[PDB]
Amino acid sequence: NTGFETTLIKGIEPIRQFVLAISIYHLFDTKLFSLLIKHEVASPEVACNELGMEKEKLLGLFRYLKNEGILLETIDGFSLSKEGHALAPFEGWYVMLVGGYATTFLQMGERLQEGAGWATRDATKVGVGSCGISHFDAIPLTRSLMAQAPGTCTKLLDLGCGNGRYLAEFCKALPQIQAWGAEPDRGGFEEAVDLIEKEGLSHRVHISHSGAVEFLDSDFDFEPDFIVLGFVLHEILGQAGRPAVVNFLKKIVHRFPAINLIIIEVDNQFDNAGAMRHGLALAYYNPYYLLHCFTNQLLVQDADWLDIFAEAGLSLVTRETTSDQVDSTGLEIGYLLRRA
Amino acid sequence: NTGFETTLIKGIEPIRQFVLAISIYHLFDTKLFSLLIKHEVASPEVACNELGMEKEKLLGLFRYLKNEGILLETIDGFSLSKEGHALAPFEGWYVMLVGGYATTFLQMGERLQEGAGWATRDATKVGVGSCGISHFDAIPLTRSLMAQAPGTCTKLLDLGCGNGRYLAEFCKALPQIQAWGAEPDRGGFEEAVDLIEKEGLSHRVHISHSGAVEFLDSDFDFEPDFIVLGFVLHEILGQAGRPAVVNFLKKIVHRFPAINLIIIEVDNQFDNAGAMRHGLALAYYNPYYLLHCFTNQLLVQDADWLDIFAEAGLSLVTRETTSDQVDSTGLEIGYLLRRA
Ligand SMILES: NC(N)=NCCCC(=O)C(=O)O
Ligand SMILES: NC(N)=NCCCC(=O)C(=O)O
Ligand SMILES: [Mg+2]
Ligand SMILES: [Mg+2]
Ligand SMILES: [Mg+2]
Ligand SMILES: [Mg+2]
Ligand code: NA
Ligand code: NA
Ligand code: NA
Ligand code: NA
Ligand code: NA
Ligand code: NA
Repeated sequence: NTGFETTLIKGIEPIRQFVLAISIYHLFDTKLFSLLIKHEVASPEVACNELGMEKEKLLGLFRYLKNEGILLETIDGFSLSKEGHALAPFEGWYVMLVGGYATTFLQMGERLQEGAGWATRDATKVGVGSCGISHFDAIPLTRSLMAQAPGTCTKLLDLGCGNGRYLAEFCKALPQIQAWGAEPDRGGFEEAVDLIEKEGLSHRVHISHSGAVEFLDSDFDFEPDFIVLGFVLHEILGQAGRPAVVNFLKKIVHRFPAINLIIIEVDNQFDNAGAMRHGLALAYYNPYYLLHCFTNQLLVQDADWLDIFAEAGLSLVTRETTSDQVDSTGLEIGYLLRRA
Repeated sequence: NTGFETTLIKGIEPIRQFVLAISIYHLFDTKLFSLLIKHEVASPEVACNELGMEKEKLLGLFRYLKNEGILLETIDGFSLSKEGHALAPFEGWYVMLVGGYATTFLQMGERLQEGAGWATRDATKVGVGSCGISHFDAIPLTRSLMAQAPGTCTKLLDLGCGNGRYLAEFCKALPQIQAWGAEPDRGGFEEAVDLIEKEGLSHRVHISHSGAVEFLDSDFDFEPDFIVLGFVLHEILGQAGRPAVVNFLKKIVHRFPAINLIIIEVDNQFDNAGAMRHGLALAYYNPYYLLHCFTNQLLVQDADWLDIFAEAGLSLVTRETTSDQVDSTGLEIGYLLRRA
């Protein structure tokens, strides 16, 4: 086995990073990251008393993270290194892809078998995580499209709202807005009620435990002038089919003829060689397309969505992609539509 | 968010590799890797018929692996690239750390809480995976120590045998040996019975579904002259304590006074700054030490093991580390012992 060790260190580099990604996810999810930001330096004993943890297990996680350069160790205790501090904006990606979809990727081997069904996910962490990401890409994109509409937003409806971050950010920036969010996952719904309460927006924002299609079939007198469907239609498309998506969009404009619809979707370019060599396409969109083949969701192309909108009796006001400072792939597309 | 995308691509690089490590694990575990070696080129339809898989899910995994350069796509179908072919020797590491311990690392957040207990593992994949690794490190080390003993091996006992690879390799190379293996995990035990049958060694090798301590307490007339305890004592140490390890070793030499013991253990240097900067220490030993803090296992230092052996009434014939061509960390140590 001459020279085997050097080949082994490169050969298992994905395993080294696999354990690191899980450990970074727990550092955020358990509140240890925010505790280390607050305390600056914290001994295992102090962190255990504050979060109700066991010393020997916490010291093991801290020693592991110190060896990887995420933490520093002084006589007073452990602290986040400069590299560890720099992880702070990316929390949403770890919570969504590790917390939400680790079980989904681990189920791929068994779900490949004929008739084994769709892989499950932790929809609470998917909702919380994707909402954390939307602060950088989907919320600024929704704002740009809202500004180009022929009317001002007063009553906003967000279906598939996750933990309610889109509504929290839009309501703080636009104090006149009255909003209603709906989230089908119970864990995500409870996170949304808590985030709205924490931000002091319960008097202006209501949250319902409901799916997008059943919300439109339910009875209510609220008359929204804007509806946000952020990464919701591809779930309906996979679960119920294309005629169900067309009928869902027809029901929105039948019930609310003057509404403005803002739809955000990911253009499926999984088999586009050039698009998949972009650094962000390889880091995020390649595993995103993979998880969509194993779950009851279906991503389609930009032209396929425009065809669906035409069939549902909608007219396109404009369409845009995200800022090239956060995501320059051109794969995240936002559409502003009205009744034709 | 000026320049955010470039920071994001580096910030979520551990997530990109996390999904890749899981996908590489399934490529081996589902038999798709061996199918691609055998066929050279295979369309999704051919691979689905042979392994009983669904076309749309398999095409998704193949497109994902093509974008990462693990597979090539021609008009005839998909094939392993040169980089994909080069993964073949490392199967055991993926099966052990991803198949065996992915759930363990994912449970860290919940198991950190006071009184939450030890993290579980898939002991079948741990056994199968570690046995695949032993072909490179622990089996050649056991051979070197066996050659330095004052007697020849005729009757071998392997406690914690996994899928039985140590016994299969030693029996093929030394046709006079009669061997007995014991594995406590039922899945691993069934894999061992099948591997022994597949190799044509059932007439010379027996396998029992049993733990190491309960095997020595059970009744049998087999008189081994060699006993291999490969990464077994640190499980007993964590589960039952130091006096139980000492009593277990005393019972081996009380029952078999002329036996030769070959013990393989990992030296705990988790807090040794210099040792942890070795490329293999960071890739393998850093997550190995972390998983030992969350499971009912305890790794100790080389000197701590020598103290245990002296207390149990044992004399050290010699001790060695692995070949520097496969593992030059000096952390894997093999001990050859006899009754004092
Ligand atoms: N951040 C981007 N691009 N959107 C992803 C939203 C979540 C999603 O679609 C899923 O988890 O299925
Ligand atoms: N390959 C090496 N170094 N041995 C590890 C054996 C497995 C093990 O100890 C565990 O999974 O707990
Ligand atoms: Mg949404
Ligand atoms: Mg989706
Ligand atoms: Mg063993
Ligand atoms: Mg062990
Ligand atoms: Na959940
Ligand atoms: Na990728
Ligand atoms: Na799907
Ligand atoms: Na198992
Ligand atoms: Na590491
Ligand atoms: Na332990």
